Amino acid sequence: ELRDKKQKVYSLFYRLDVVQINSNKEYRLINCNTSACTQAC
Amino acid sequence: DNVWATHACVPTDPNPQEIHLENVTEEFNMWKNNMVEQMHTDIISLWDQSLKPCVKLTPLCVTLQCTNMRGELKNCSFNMTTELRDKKQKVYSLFYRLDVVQINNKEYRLINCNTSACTQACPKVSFEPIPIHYCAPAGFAILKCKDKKFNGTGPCPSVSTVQCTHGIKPVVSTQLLLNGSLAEEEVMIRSENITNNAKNILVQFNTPVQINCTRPNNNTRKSIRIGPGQAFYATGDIIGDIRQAHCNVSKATWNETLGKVVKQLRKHFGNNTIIRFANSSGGDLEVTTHSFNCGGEFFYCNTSGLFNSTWISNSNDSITLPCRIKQIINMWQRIGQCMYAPPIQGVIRCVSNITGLILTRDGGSTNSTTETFRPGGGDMRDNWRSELYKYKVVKIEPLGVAPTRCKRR
Amino acid sequence: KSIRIGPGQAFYATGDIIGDIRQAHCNVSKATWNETLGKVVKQLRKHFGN
Amino acid sequence: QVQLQESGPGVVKSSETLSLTCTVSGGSMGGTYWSWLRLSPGKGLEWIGYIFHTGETNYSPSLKGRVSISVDTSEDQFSLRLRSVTAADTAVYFCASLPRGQLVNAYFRNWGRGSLVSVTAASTKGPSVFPLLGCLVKDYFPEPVTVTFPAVLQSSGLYSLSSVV
Amino acid sequence: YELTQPPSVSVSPGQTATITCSGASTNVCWYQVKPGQSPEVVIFENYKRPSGIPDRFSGSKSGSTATLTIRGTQAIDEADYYCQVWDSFSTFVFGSGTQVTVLGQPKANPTVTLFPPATLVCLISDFYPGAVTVAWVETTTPSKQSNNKYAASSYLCQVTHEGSTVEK
Ligand SMILES: *[C@@H]1O[C@H](CO)[C@@H](O[C@@H]2O[C@H](CO)[C@@H](O[C@@H]3O[C@H](CO)[C@@H](O)[C@H](O)[C@@H]3O)[C@H](O)[C@H]2NC(C)=O)[C@H](O)[C@H]1NC(C)=O
Ligand SMILES: *[C@@H]1O[C@H](CO)[C@@H](O[C@@H]2O[C@H](CO)[C@@H](O[C@@H]3O[C@H](CO)[C@@H](O)[C@H](O)[C@@H]3O)[C@H](O)[C@H]2NC(C)=O)[C@H](O)[C@H]1NC(C)=O
Ligand SMILES: *[C@@H]1O[C@H](CO)[C@@H](O[C@@H]2O[C@H](CO)[C@@H](O)[C@H](O)[C@H]2NC(C)=O)[C@H](O)[C@H]1NC(C)=O
Ligand SMILES: *[C@@H]1O[C@H](CO)[C@@H](O[C@@H]2O[C@H](CO)[C@@H](O)[C@H](O)[C@H]2NC(C)=O)[C@H](O)[C@H]1NC(C)=O
Ligand SMILES: *[C@@H]1O[C@H](CO)[C@@H](O[C@@H]2O[C@H](CO)[C@@H](O)[C@H](O)[C@H]2NC(C)=O)[C@H](O)[C@H]1NC(C)=O
Ligand SMILES: *[C@@H]1O[C@H](CO)[C@@H](O[C@@H]2O[C@H](CO)[C@@H](O)[C@H](O)[C@H]2NC(C)=O)[C@H](O)[C@H]1NC(C)=O
Ligand SMILES: *[C@@H]1O[C@H](CO)[C@@H](O[C@@H]2O[C@H](CO)[C@@H](O)[C@H](O)[C@H]2NC(C)=O)[C@H](O)[C@H]1NC(C)=O
Ligand SMILES: *[C@@H]1O[C@H](CO)[C@@H](O[C@@H]2O[C@H](CO)[C@@H](O)[C@H](O)[C@H]2NC(C)=O)[C@H](O)[C@H]1NC(C)=O
Ligand SMILES: *[C@@H]1O[C@H](CO)[C@@H](O[C@@H]2O[C@H](CO)[C@@H](O)[C@H](O)[C@H]2NC(C)=O)[C@H](O)[C@H]1NC(C)=O
Ligand SMILES: *[C@@H]1O[C@H](CO)[C@@H](O[C@@H]2O[C@H](CO)[C@@H](O)[C@H](O)[C@H]2NC(C)=O)[C@H](O)[C@H]1NC(C)=O
Ligand SMILES: *[C@@H]1O[C@H](CO)[C@@H](O[C@@H]2O[C@H](CO)[C@@H](O)[C@H](O)[C@H]2NC(C)=O)[C@H](O)[C@H]1NC(C)=O
Ligand SMILES: *[C@@H]1O[C@H](CO)[C@@H](O[C@@H]2O[C@H](CO)[C@@H](O)[C@H](O)[C@H]2NC(C)=O)[C@H](O)[C@H]1NC(C)=O
Ligand SMILES: *[C@@H]1O[C@H](CO)[C@@H](O[C@@H]2O[C@H](CO)[C@@H](O)[C@H](O)[C@H]2NC(C)=O)[C@H](O)[C@H]1NC(C)=O
Ligand SMILES: *[C@@H]1O[C@H](CO)[C@@H](O[C@@H]2O[C@H](CO)[C@@H](O)[C@H](O)[C@H]2NC(C)=O)[C@H](O)[C@H]1NC(C)=O
Ligand SMILES: *[C@@H]1O[C@H](CO)[C@@H](O)[C@H](O)[C@H]1NC(C)=O
Ligand SMILES: *[C@@H]1O[C@H](CO)[C@@H](O)[C@H](O)[C@H]1NC(C)=O
Ligand SMILES: *[C@@H]1O[C@H](CO)[C@@H](O)[C@H](O)[C@H]1NC(C)=O
Ligand SMILES: *[C@@H]1O[C@H](CO)[C@@H](O)[C@H](O)[C@H]1NC(C)=O
Ligand SMILES: *[C@@H]1O[C@H](CO)[C@@H](O)[C@H](O)[C@H]1NC(C)=O
Ligand SMILES: *[C@@H]1O[C@H](CO)[C@@H](O)[C@H](O)[C@H]1NC(C)=O
Repeated sequence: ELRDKKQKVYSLFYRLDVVQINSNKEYRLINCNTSACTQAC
Repeated sequence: DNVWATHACVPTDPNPQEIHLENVTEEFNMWKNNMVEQMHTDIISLWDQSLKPCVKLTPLCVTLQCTNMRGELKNCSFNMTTELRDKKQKVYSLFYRLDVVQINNKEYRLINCNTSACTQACPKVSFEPIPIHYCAPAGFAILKCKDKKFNGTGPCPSVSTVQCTHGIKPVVSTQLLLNGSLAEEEVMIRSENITNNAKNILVQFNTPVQINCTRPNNNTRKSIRIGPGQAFYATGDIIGDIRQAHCNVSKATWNETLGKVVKQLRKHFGNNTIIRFANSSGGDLEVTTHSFNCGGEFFYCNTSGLFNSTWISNSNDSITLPCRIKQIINMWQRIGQCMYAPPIQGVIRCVSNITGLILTRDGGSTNSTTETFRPGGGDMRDNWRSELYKYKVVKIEPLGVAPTRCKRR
Repeated sequence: KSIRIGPGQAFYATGDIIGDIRQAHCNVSKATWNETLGKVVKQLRKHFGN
Repeated sequence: QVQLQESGPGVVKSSETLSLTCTVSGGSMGGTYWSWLRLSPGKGLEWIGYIFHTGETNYSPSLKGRVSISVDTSEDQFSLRLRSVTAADTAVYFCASLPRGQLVNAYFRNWGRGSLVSVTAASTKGPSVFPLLGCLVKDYFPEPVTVTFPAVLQSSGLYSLSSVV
Repeated sequence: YELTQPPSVSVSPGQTATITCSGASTNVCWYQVKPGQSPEVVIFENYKRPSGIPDRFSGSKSGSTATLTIRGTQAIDEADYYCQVWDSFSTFVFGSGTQVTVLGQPKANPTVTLFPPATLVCLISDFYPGAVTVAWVETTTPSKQSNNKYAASSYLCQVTHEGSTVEK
């Protein structure tokens, strides 16, 4: 909420929505090069 | 014939037409007309479309390092962006205590920064109310009542039609009706149900009471420029001393104005009741204090010396009301929409007519020898119901059948 | 879970799963499907060659 | 219709922060004072404070300085935080509603079921049995132990019971 | 600022009961609580009644005292009653609380038993009026037994009862 602070959070994403970019591995959301998603209420 | 659009509204005729309908008695009801419910929607619609080209103050929800009448003003320093997206600046401002909340000392944020980002009011559009006339479409009519003893409900025998209504100023206020129409003969008490104590009471005066204000702080406004073409008008240093805002009501008029109010209130509650007044019992700041807009700044005045009297049935002193100033304004009680008011340079003075009250009775007994009346407010539909009380919209049904001793060949 | 991504904006994320993780499946009855496919293939043989 | 539901921990250590959360279901968060109350067995019913949707709060002067109430209109939720709780701050905590307007004749509506908390110094101790005829348990923590008179909460925070035959 | 109520009111079934408050300057509203149940209003002004509340409850205010009368008390509404008055500084002021109980079974005398140890213990049992006082410390709130009676215990004796005293 305050734009000078950050938070480290975690979530559980499905495999079909997550693509690599290359202990753990770096990934990204699938539409990070096409558009931006609108979350349904 | 500003935030109140005079462009969209068509020009009216220079002279109106008013036909006096003789032998006509029509039943009115001020509490269930659909001319105030459309008006409230139009006030909201023409309010929130003038804040559409204005700047959105979303980069300003930051951590504010804040230091110190007394304790009202806080000196807050904070980071801020620049027109160039690579650089940053460190700025300061003077905020109020009613606008900031502690993060958990010397650690503050704005009060709205969990709910929404406020939209700063544009510094060129004005907040002055202008008269707007509500004209009827084709095939319809507006029937003004012209009785001088009308109490809102019931039959009016002096019905006259009109082209358009008179000039109704959208003045928003609480506990007092500033800049309104005056009664002609006597002080009028209007309520939906007198016996029920859950109904607000509208008191209309026949003479006005003048109120004058000061904001004695010589404020300086500086433009902290956020990005490309976007600015944030903060509060700079205050030149001279710092004194609280106040505004005054003359004692010799408010006394015997309350006398006329008590004399007209004893006609519904009995000839021997002791009429009392108390200051407030609300919980919100907009309900407890007399909230209005003087000169561009939103004042919340503590009207406790006005409503402090008892009345039992048998020359230059003034009452000073201290007021508080707030900048983050949630006006129409919509969840998630605020507005930041920029500061105004110099000294701001009211001059206004108190033309009514919104009272509320405390019940308790079926046979009471005393009555307590406290100021109300809250909903803004009772502000414009004191002006659209004589009007009524009707449709014309011009098709009739009648018996006559004649037949078609 | 709710993650505040700004003023009044929340992102609803999937948290922990209570219990075991199993596949989501789609049951379709077998005899009813065989009868319905028979009703389909009768009129398909009518329209396409007997 | 609007229903209110409390949620929070049941055991809070002394000199800590007690956090509760009331979630509403149905209705809207506007035009309502959301209030917090508690029902202590020693001092009766009490009022802690309310909060409006804008952010304006109102706390009780007895609990002023160590209380904080906040809202969340995006999730239809509000929460209470009490600081530096002692052993006398145990009660049943309710969340309620008040209509916006004059509070001279206003009464609390939309009560919750009540969440019971207890502030004790949790020193876990085994029971000590003394014969008397009957038996006595001197000090133990926590409730319960089977053996039947009910337990006694002492001033040191340890329970005690007795049995006769 | 204090609001004073009687600590207990005990009546027979079929008999009316009265609860008085004092020190009230504005309108008083009455709440009824139950053990393990949420509070509810029964008289939300000096005389008014909300929907769903039966007509056995009636209140009236005279001067600074507001009274609540229950007409024909039953085995139901054996409960604690509080009052509420709005005030300027503290927004809501509550009363001390009045316990209304009914006598659906006749009075029985308690049985005390003392045990030498250094802990001295007195056990009290089998008494229907639960208001008992112990003199010689920690004492219990008298809870209900399985046979619809009350028991209590003391730790470290004489006990005082309604018209009686037993010293051991
Ligand atoms: C309506 O008027 C009444 C008085 O006619 C106002 O009540 C007064 O409120 C002030 C501040 O809120 C109280 O002062 C405080 O009192 C105690 C003294 O023990 C102390 O905690 C503080 O130092 C402070 O001085 C004052 O006692 C109280 N007066 C009474 C008789 O209760 C009331 O605020 C007004 N209501 C409004 C403007 O809505
Ligand atoms: C009730 O009506 C009166 C009279 O119209 C209002 O007072 C007026 O307030 C406006 C606020 O914008 C003043 O305009 C400003 O005044 C000075 C001098 O020109 C300057 O700062 C600006 O250029 C601007 O014109 C106006 O002068 C003032 N009228 C008088 C006679 O002093 C009053 O505000 C109304 N009350 C409410 C609650 O709306
Ligand atoms: C956005 O990025 C995705 C992920 O890399 C691209 O999808 C792949 O595109 C390549 C192009 O050579 C294909 O070979 C793959 O089959 C695609 N899918 C996957 C799952 O790797 C996508 O084309 C990109 N979109 C753009 C550049 O517009
Ligand atoms: C508010 O605080 C700022 C600092 O954040 C004050 O500005 C300083 O004022 C002193 C005294 O006049 C000057 O010597 C400094 O040069 C100022 N610093 C900057 C960065 O401008 C400011 O005066 C305070 N305002 C008050 C107390 O009204
Ligand atoms: C404006 O930004 C500056 C630059 O980051 C802040 O100064 C630093 O603040 C951090 C906060 O964690 C301190 O640890 C540093 O010691 C500060 N100085 C430097 C040189 O890095 C400054 O606090 C910001 N102003 C605010 C928040 O009012
Ligand atoms: C406050 O009330 C006074 C008294 O009614 C108003 O002064 C009158 O204004 C009208 C405007 O049409 C004139 O026709 C009258 O001659 C005025 N009367 C007097 C005695 O001066 C005054 O305009 C009101 N002020 C506001 C801001 O509405
Ligand atoms: C407004 O005035 C009318 C007309 O006097 C009142 O209407 C009367 O209401 C009473 C209510 O019991 C009826 O019995 C009468 O028949 C009505 N008519 C007349 C001609 O008396 C109305 O109550 C008034 N409203 C107020 C004072 O709020
Ligand atoms: C105006 O309010 C009074 C007071 O509440 C109403 O009179 C009550 O009416 C109800 C039924 O609606 C009766 O049960 C009460 O006994 C009445 N109380 C009294 C003191 O007479 C009255 O009905 C309201 N007026 C209208 C037109 O609805
Ligand atoms: C409201 O009235 C008060 C007095 O009741 C006015 O305060 C006086 O203002 C003058 C002019 O600056 C000073 O010389 C006096 O010393 C002040 N009196 C006191 C007791 O402080 C005030 O200006 C009035 N406000 C208005 C007219 O807006
Ligand atoms: C508020 O402060 C400003 C700045 O000091 C004042 O503006 C001065 O006004 C005088 C008198 O008209 C002029 O001679 C000066 O040139 C102005 N500027 C400066 C920099 O001194 C302004 O008058 C003050 N406001 C009030 C109401 O006194
Ligand atoms: C509000 O302000 C007006 C002026 O704006 C005051 O009217 C002045 O009153 C004094 C004292 O009677 C007269 O000498 C002036 O001639 C009046 N001026 C004007 C322009 O009429 C009025 O008294 C103030 N009202 C208050 C303080 O209640
Ligand atoms: C509104 O004004 C009244 C009186 O004008 C204030 O009441 C005074 O409050 C102060 C606060 O320190 C007390 O010391 C006084 O004893 C009170 N006066 C009386 C006559 O009771 C009232 O607090 C103001 N309301 C606010 C600030 O919300
Ligand atoms: C996803 O990974 C996170 C860490 O990135 C896991 O969170 C940790 O879970 C362990 C379980 O033993 C806890 O001990 C840690 O305290 C947790 N850390 C944090 C920061 O919360 C999380 O459980 C994983 N989710 C799964 C496996 O569903
Ligand atoms: C899909 O689910 C429904 C509801 O659970 C199943 O319907 C039940 O069928 C059994 C026999 O297989 C009956 O005894 C139950 O009474 C039915 N339930 C109800 C609520 O009517 C249905 O069989 C399932 N479909 C499948 C497995 O293909
Ligand atoms: C400084 O600011 C604090 C903020 O809590 C305030 O209480 C105090 O009155 C101010 N002044 C002094 C001299 O400490
Ligand atoms: C509101 O902001 C405060 C101050 O930073 C913060 O403690 C609180 O958690 C916020 N509320 C929500 C619901 O995020
Ligand atoms: C109340 O007093 C006025 C005073 O003029 C009088 O006209 C009226 O008749 C009185 N009403 C009653 C019911 O006595
Ligand atoms: C009315 O005002 C006076 C003077 O401001 C004050 O002393 C008095 O207490 C007030 N009356 C009441 C009933 O509070
Ligand atoms: C997870 O695994 C353990 C060990 O297999 C099992 O006993 C336990 O029940 C599982 N947890 C849940 C929540 O099902
Ligand atoms: C298709 O074959 C079936 C075999 O039973 C026969 O009854 C039917 O007449 C045939 N239809 C045509 C159009 O030849």
